[PDB]
Amino acid sequence: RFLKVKNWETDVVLTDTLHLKSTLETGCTEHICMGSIMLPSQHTRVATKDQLFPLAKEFLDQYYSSIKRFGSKAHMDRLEEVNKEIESTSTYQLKDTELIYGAKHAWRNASRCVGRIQWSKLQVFDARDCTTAHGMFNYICNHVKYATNKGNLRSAITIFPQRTDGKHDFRVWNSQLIRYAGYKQPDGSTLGDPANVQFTEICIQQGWKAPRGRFDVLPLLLQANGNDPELFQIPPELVLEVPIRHPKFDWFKDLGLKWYGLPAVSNMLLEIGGLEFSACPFSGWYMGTEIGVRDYCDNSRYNILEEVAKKMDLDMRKTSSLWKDQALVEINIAVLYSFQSDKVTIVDHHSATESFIKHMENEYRCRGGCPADWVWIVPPMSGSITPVFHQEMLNYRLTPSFEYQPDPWNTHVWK
Amino acid sequence: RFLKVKNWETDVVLTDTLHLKSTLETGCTEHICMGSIMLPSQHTRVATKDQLFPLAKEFLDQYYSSIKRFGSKAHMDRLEEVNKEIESTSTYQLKDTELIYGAKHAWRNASRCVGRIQWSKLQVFDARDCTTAHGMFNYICNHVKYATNKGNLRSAITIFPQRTDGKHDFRVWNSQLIRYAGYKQPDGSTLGDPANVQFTEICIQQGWKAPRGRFDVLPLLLQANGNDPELFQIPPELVLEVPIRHPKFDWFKDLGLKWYGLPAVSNMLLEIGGLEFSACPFSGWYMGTEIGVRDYCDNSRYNILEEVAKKMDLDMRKTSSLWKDQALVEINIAVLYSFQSDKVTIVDHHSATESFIKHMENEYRCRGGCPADWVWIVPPMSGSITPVFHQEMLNYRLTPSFEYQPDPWNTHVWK
Ligand code: HEM
Ligand code: HEM
Ligand SMILES: CCN(CC)CCc1cc(F)c(F)c(CCc2cc(C)cc(N)n2)c1
Ligand SMILES: CCN(CC)CCc1cc(F)c(F)c(CCc2cc(C)cc(N)n2)c1
Ligand SMILES: C[C@H](O)[C@H](O)[C@H]1CNc2nc(N)[nH]c(=O)c2N1
Ligand SMILES: C[C@H](O)[C@H](O)[C@H]1CNc2nc(N)[nH]c(=O)c2N1
Ligand SMILES: [Zn+2]
Repeated sequence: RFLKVKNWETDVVLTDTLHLKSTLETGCTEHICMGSIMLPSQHTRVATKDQLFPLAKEFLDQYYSSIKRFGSKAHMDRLEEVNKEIESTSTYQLKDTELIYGAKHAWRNASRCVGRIQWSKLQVFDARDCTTAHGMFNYICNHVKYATNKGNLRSAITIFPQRTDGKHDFRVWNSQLIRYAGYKQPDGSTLGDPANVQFTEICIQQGWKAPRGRFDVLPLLLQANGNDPELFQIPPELVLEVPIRHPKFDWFKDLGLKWYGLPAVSNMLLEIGGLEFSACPFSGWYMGTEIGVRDYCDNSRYNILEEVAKKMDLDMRKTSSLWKDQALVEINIAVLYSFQSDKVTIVDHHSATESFIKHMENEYRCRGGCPADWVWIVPPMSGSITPVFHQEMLNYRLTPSFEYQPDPWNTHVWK
Repeated sequence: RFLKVKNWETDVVLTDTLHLKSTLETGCTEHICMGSIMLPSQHTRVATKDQLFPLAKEFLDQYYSSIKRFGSKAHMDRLEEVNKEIESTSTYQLKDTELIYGAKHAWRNASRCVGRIQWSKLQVFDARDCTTAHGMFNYICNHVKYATNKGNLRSAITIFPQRTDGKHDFRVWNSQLIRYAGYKQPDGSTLGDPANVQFTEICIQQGWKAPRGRFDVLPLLLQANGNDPELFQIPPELVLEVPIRHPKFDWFKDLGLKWYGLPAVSNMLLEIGGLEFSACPFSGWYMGTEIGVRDYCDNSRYNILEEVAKKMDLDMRKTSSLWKDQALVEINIAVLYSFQSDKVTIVDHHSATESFIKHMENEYRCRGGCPADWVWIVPPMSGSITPVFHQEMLNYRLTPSFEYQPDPWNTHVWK
């Protein structure tokens, strides 16, 4: 069917036909909806040569039918040229223009990303000539320097060689290029980021010397062509950081918090015409709530609601005092204000969710729809005073796409 | 399959097998997830006699297999007794114990209700001997008096005669028993509740004399046995109200807000063993955010973020000042504090979402699962500092159930 989605704050109706092009599967059925399962066994991704040419043809048909040359001579010859090469090698190689298109549309198709209004402004760095972890480190550094741009952040992706057999894989073992370390204490508590305690100790295992503090930047663990991964330290001058202060409470500086400017995810898989790129770090800029709500106030992360409430003079005895809510707002005003006063790109959840509604309108117009995961798009605070709360959204999977993949340390043949 | 749901704040895993009993359909498919569509064409509900006995048998099998007498003599005789009566009349009549069971389990099965830990403490008022709108008014008044209990609120449902042919329907035209009126102005703005502007003018149409103010309690519009609906005014002494003040800001009293104590939905349909009860008003007590976030701060409702921010001395020029967020927290501390100081039952979104996680555990233990709609369960503010944000939830439809139904004024043969 050609389904309708409604906004209940403005009564706007849009018609989705793009879902007819949808290919992958959701995890839902007619009798169960799994839209709140985090890592369904569909959002995660070994493929053979028979299955490859339909996926190449499907992709190539979209590419040429977008540069305004569907079915022309250049299209049919590339169709045959790729057919021939999949016959010869049981794989094939994207042109540079095809790689840039595919990467931009994987982002365009990321239903859980609220930032996609920017999808066509993506800088693609082709690292498919990389062969060693040192080369990887070099490519990653250049990506971090470019994307940061002195705090005037620029979105970018670096794409390492595609998977071939499976035992020869390029992988970044870090989940993000820039992350703070987590250390478990002699008693039991946690210094730094509890999320990374396991990875912090893998770096310790392979040889890292930990400054065992709070906001210690982890080294990169880089695996090239299936070889064992090697440690490298991002030059500190390349890691831009923002000390968090408040435009009111002067005790807020004493909290001694700070965060890094560059959100750069490095553990996911990029799929383009049936080709799988197992190392493809991509970066943008932060929405404020990622740091102030999730990073700082998740119970299993930094978990600072306690201390901010104390210093705010809050009624912490009762739950219905909303002391947690009240400290959460101040923390997020602070993250935003610090980044802005330092000229580091950041977006608040009101501006970002408005832009995504604007983006949704454009997509239903010039595309017939916009796949969207409400569970992930609505921000983790103040949900219903943002316009995405009230927007019905259809979730479906289109390719090119970003997918989850198993962690390398559970699947790698070592020693 | 026998699926697993995970909590990512505590790493707890539960196994859902109850979804195998699921019967209805979600709206989702393998290729699209519609978990954010508000009123899917499945959550809404004319049935014949052939389809009726499977639904009666299915229901009767659950009922007897719960009072610890599955398949016994009393079960098989009621099975045959209902079979005989569906042969004779092409419908049938629930026993009183069956009605109480069915109603309690419709609530138990309401995947969008965060309050269900209380599902077994429901007071069921049998109004199936009702025949006139005056009788309806009398039954409703008694329900409002009982459920309110001097501010010590008690959950309750009143069940009017079941649908028979379709043209003879009991209906409450109000969407809730107690609602404030909405009036459009001579210029264009809105006094009172903008949500009810249409219904407020239907009461005006049928003869209501509007005190054209803010918090005017609407009359009841009651339709009995398919006849045209008639207006009745709930005695003011039965409508308990809470003036909203703040435990800090003394200008907050000057805002002149108040709300009613009793949330009582009256426009939905109760399905029990294939029988449809088109009038079945049910009431509980409020979660604070329903009033303070949605009722007061929705753009298309009372929309008070402006005035509270002004009186709070807020930087309203910029969006990233989070002045909206900051005023939203104060408004909700105020709703909670007013209700509590007046001894009117209310629950904060932290206590309620903790109880639902507790409830989910009980259901997976003694039931094999708990159908749950994440999109509706996560509260509309401070989502991720409540434990339901981090809880994966399977949504599926079980019967007995509450369903949506068309508004009566679009389907009724008038004059
Ligand atoms: C340019 C500014 C950007 C902003 C403000 C932004 C914002 C966000 C946010 C808030 C999330 C939710 C993440 C979470 O809560 O953990 C997200 C998810 C995501 N973003 Fe964007 N993002 C941006 C750029 C990008 C870029 C450049 C890419 C890829 C080239 C990308 C791809 C994704 C993907 C694949 C996900 C979710 C993965 C999944 O769970 O399936 N984003 N983004
Ligand atoms: C006892 C205290 C109760 C609390 C605290 C509570 C809380 C809630 C809340 C917050 C919602 C979301 C509504 C919205 O956001 O508009 C909800 C929905 C709902 N509640 Fe409960 N509720 C309670 C009692 C009941 C009772 C007694 C019934 C029926 C007998 C019931 C049935 C439902 C249904 C059917 C829905 C959602 C309908 C739908 O959208 O499909 N609730 N409840
Ligand atoms: C493991 C699953 N979760 C943790 C439970 C994290 C997954 C995840 C997957 C993404 F693609 C993703 F972008 C993020 C947020 C980081 C980010 C990146 C960019 C480019 C911009 C931005 N603004 N933010 C988190
Ligand atoms: C028309 C769809 N929406 C508006 C878009 C409203 C539907 C709806 C359907 C319910 F069953 C429902 F309970 C509510 C909240 C009112 C309520 C009732 C009770 C018993 C307890 C409580 N705490 N709250 C709203
Ligand atoms: C259980 C639930 O799916 C999980 O907590 C999700 C909910 N929505 C989210 N949304 C975003 N943007 N990021 C997240 O990490 C999550 N977590
Ligand atoms: C579009 C979206 O489905 C709609 O705004 C829903 C979202 N979740 C909700 N959740 C609750 N509890 N109440 C609501 O009215 C809504 N509205
Ligand atoms: Zn679904």
